[PDB]
Amino acid sequence: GICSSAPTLGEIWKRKLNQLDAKEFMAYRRRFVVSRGTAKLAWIDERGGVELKGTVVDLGCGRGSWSYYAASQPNVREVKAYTLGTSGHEKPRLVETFGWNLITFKSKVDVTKMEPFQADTVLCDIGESNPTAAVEASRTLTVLNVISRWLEYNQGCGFCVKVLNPYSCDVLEALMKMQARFGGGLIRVPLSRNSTHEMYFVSGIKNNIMGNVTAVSRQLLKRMEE
Repeated sequence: GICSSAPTLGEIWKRKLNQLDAKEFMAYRRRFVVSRGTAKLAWIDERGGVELKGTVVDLGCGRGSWSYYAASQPNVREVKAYTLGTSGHEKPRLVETFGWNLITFKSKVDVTKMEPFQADTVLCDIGESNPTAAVEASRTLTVLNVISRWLEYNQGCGFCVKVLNPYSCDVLEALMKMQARFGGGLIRVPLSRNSTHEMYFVSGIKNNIMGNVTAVSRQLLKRMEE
């Protein structure tokens, strides 16, 4: 059922991606593809994928693009942003914005160990691409398990969460369980490069997760022959 087709197609996409040489990879990744991070959240926002409101938590905020964006939105009251920011990782970048005083950045935080607290909107763009899909899958599952406790703690909240590898069988199963508990759906942002299969688990759109994952694999494969 759930794992009959999607893991196969995604793994073909990954193995074919990994066979592209430097010039091929550069040409492919941009083919028909529409800061990159701000633009992605903005696109999801404008399509109704997440109601940005109340207290917004940004888990793994990095340089803070999503936090700055959320803090500029009219129904947002506060942004609490957390990131690792230690050696090797992105740390919050300070900019002069009218939303400046709505944001609190906290560095040296392991968000996998933070207890959940009140949030009207849960945002998380965590997931570092890796050539091994299994590595990406365990990263994706870690993010989803973390996000589950926030969505359970905050019944009815909005959310927009990156799913780095959405075609792995264990990820699909975790996603079906989450859609069952918390509703929502899984969307592809057209600004995403063809070199990532990243999709976003969002509160404001209801859809067929498996069908969308497979449609994305088939589109990314098609673009690779074009």
